[PDB]
Formats: sequence, structure tokens, C-alpha cells
Amino acid sequence: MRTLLIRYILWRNDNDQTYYNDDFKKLMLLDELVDDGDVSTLIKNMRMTLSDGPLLDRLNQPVNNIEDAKRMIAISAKVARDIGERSEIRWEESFTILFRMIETYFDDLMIDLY
Amino acid sequence: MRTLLIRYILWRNDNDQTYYNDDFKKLMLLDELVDDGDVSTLIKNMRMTLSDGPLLDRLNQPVNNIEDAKRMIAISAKVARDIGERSEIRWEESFTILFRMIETYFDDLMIDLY
Repeated sequence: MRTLLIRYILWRNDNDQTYYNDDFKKLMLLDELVDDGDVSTLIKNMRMTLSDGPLLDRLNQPVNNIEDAKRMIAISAKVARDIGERSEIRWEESFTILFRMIETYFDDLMIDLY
Repeated sequence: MRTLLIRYILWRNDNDQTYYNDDFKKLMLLDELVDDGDVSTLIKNMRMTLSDGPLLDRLNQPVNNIEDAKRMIAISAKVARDIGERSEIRWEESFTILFRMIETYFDDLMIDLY
């Protein structure tokens, strides 16, 4: 999961075809669990503050079940999409928190997704 | 640089063709600056300790010039290669340190490489 997720989120940010892979298809389904309202808001704060800030905060909320987890991957994916490819974001940090929160649900996420 | 490097190192670890990209070619040249002796040693300690450990340490040495930087990318790349694709390594951490050390030489690395 770890590697796949890093590639997915990154791809979702620059859309570079050469780093695309059909597994993204299934992951992209999770988008549904996330309201484009929140995403839009988040994006706005990120640009208001010129920072990872807001996103890092959302990634720090708790995750008590696989649904929680899926949502967090989704919110990362959409932010990654809408924020811009020119955005100097230290993706390693976001991944660090994100995996800290969902690492444990990886096995089940695999199953649930593939 | 940040994104390219994450993709390169990860690819160098599982060799998944679908995430391959010819820019890797140039980066792969840097291999030369790194002695396969060190890499082998490092790998051994990582397995002796069952951990990121050793690699994290090498990534923490200082980088005072672009040559230093290139070497560190190289050492990351070869470790990534020889360590194994089944190795549960939290790549986000290594990237965190690695970029902390070479982030500043990105622009010049681009130029020097492409």
C-alpha cells in the first residue's frame, strides 16, 4: 500500500501519464466519500496561508475505522488534484502523517480495494 | 526534483515497469559516485538490525556541495535497489531527511542532470 499510495497521490497532482497505472482506478473510486466543499475550503486556507498547513491538520484527525482511512486517502487525493502541480508542497511530510494514521488498515484496504 | 526523486528511488526498489520513466536514465548515472562496498555494508547492517536505521544515518551525514548531494541520491538509489522490494521501509522518513539535506541543490541538480 505505501508505495502505491505515494505514486497515486503524486500522479493525482501532476497527472503525468507516464507514471499512471490502472490500480489508480479503484483508488479514485474513494473520491465519493469526500465532499468537494471541504476540499475547496481546505484549498482556500492552504492558499490563504501559503502552506501545507491546513492539509497537515486534516491528516492529523483520528482514524478509527477503515471508512475513516478511505476518506483520508480521498481527501489527500483531491487536495493533491486541486492544489496545483506548481505547488511547492513537501509531500514527504503529508505522507508521513497519512501513513501514521492509516498504516494499520493497509492490509484491509488492499482487500477492500483489490 | 522532489517528485522525480521520490518516483526514481521507489522505482529503483520494485522495478515496476509501469512507473518507469526515461529521466531515470540520467539519475542512474550517479551510481558511479558510490562504492558498492558501502552499499553492501549498509545493507548488511539494515538486515542485522531489521531497520531503516543505518540508511537513515547515512542520509544524515552533511552535504556541502552538489557532489555530496549526488552521492546521497546515488546511495539512496542503490540501497533502494539491493534492499529488496519486500522490505517494509517507511520511505517517507528517508525522503524527509534526504530532501532536508539536498533540497537546496535541486535547481542546480536539474541543470547538471538535464
